[PDB]
Amino acid sequence: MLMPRRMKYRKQQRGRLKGATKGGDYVAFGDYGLVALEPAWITAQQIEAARVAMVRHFRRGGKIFIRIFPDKPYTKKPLEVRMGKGKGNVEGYVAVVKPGRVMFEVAGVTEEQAMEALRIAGHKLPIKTKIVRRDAYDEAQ
Amino acid sequence: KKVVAVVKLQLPAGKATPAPPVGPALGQHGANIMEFVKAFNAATANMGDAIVPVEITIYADRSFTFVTKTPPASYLIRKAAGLEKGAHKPGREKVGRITWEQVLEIAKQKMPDLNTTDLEAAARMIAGSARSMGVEVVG
Amino acid sequence: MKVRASVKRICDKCKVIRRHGRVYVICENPKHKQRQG
Amino acid sequence: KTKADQEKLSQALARLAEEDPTFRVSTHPETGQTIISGMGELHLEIIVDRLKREFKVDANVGKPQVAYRETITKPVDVEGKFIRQTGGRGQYGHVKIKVEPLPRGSGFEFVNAIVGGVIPKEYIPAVQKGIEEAMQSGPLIGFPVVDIKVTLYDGSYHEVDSSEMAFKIAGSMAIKEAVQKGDPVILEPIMRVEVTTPEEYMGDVIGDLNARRGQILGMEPRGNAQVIRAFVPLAEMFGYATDLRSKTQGRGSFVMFFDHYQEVPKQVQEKLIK
RNA sequence: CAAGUCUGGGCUAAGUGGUAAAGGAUGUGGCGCCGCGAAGACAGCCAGGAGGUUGGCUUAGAAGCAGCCAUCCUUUAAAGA
Repeated sequence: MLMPRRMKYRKQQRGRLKGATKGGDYVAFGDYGLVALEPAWITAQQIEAARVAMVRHFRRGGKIFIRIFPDKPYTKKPLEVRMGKGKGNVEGYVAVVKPGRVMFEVAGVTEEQAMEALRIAGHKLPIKTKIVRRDAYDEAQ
Repeated sequence: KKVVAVVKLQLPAGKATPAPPVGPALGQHGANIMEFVKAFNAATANMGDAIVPVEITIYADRSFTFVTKTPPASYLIRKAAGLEKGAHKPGREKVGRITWEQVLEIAKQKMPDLNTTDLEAAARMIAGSARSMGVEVVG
Repeated sequence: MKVRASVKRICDKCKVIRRHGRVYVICENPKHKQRQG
Repeated sequence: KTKADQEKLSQALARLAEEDPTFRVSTHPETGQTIISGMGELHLEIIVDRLKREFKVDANVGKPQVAYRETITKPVDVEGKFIRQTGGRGQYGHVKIKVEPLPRGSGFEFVNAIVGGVIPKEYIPAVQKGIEEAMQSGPLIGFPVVDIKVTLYDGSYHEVDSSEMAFKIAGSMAIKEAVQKGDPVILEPIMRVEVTTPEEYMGDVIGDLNARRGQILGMEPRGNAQVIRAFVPLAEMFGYATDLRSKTQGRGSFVMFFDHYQEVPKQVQEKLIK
């Protein structure tokens, strides 16, 4: 799992997921990448579950680059409780993902293998995904 | 009164006991299973070991026949390098070796078996069997 | 592998048929005999 | 069943063993249960009718048990203390040992590793009868903890407090913990088998044997037949008669002999903790 | 149920229309780029489909065909360790 070690605020507000990405919409590291097609909230577990299966799939493989990072506390009031009384405690964390965002990317591996691993990752995620290569990701400084 | 044959056994050098696969498969041969450990180990008393392929053919009169080839291409190549085993992983690991001539000497040993009638080709089949067991060829 | 919601090709000898508005998938191993549903 | 029927059964064989010496009755000398030697399913079966009916005994019919053994992986060394100074028979015993696993089929070995004699002469036999004792009930389930070497390489004592017996405990304490500590491992019985079979049925023969936790060792043919040698676990070995004669329509025969003991695949570790 | 069963061009064959997702599919139209092209291509027929060599390691045994590597030679019109 992954998560902030410290934090100014234990809880923060919802907010809303829009288009664009702000950044990380390009390669820059490995050789192949996986990108978000719909915006969403990936939970750590969601991520983790992949990153596992990612590695799993290709015994003795390259380096796997998780380009995203959760940091939005997930709130939730307990079960069987009415409204009010303050906010809700944390549940987990999630990373606000938006389309065009390069979520993960592998480096050093046969295409046959990259095209596979990434494929499976997409299955542990909630959102539809694309695999991009490396053409014009040249200069995005 | 069994049926006929072009039996393609593969018996090593010396070990000629009626025990299978020389019993079931030469049980329809009438095969003098003992007129081998003498007529064999006579010719291969030279060599010593190394398997020696053999084709014992039966007929109806219930007699046998058999011609033998050469010892594995991989044989002469183990002793010509202080080897026994290949190199487990051919290629990356050399354990011993054979020169441009030592290979051209073994193609002589098995040239009346392969197919080509040179050495420029024949030798190649041995230099090929080099990396088959990770035994780089000296040049 | 008969009825399902994800019918695919489980080995080269398989073939994605579609008789009758229904995508069937047939092979030599009666195990791969599918059909989407 | 209840000890009541344990009697009807006695007579059962007491007359059935005269009326048919083609069996043999044996009370497993290590663990009550009695084995009923038969010569084929049907055989034991039809006895189960008569012996249960014409004798109205109604007992149990499951299967033989397996002579397991306990032991350990990593070697350990712990303190064996005992001391109880209140006022007199002080009861004072204390030793430290060297436990080290030994190859599966090593046996039992102690080590009198004491220098000048911080551990008196007269007290060792009892320190061993102690250790030797405790090896009885395994740490896991309770079976002969075997295949280890023990080393007594220290231990003090008391002038007036120690006792022959006090050490038997101390020592039976140091052992009762070395085993617990060095991660126990459930050893089990392996057999030697040789099916005599026409290489006709062979094909499945070996398969069958493979999917029985067993691992082959060879098949140097005989006559029209062919013999197969290999090891297997008694648990995954039962009722082999009507299993072999199956894959062979009767043309199949086997033998069996004991050999060694060997660890269980962990999957079989937690299996046995029942 | 008042006013075009109006006109030109295109699609859809489930009544989709006539309310649902991941995930599936030689659905059906339509664009694209890029290879082979009659010294004979695609399907196609009958053919041959080899010898070193059961490559070497490993294994009970692996011989093209568990699995690690390795993938050269060969006689050729061509046949893969």
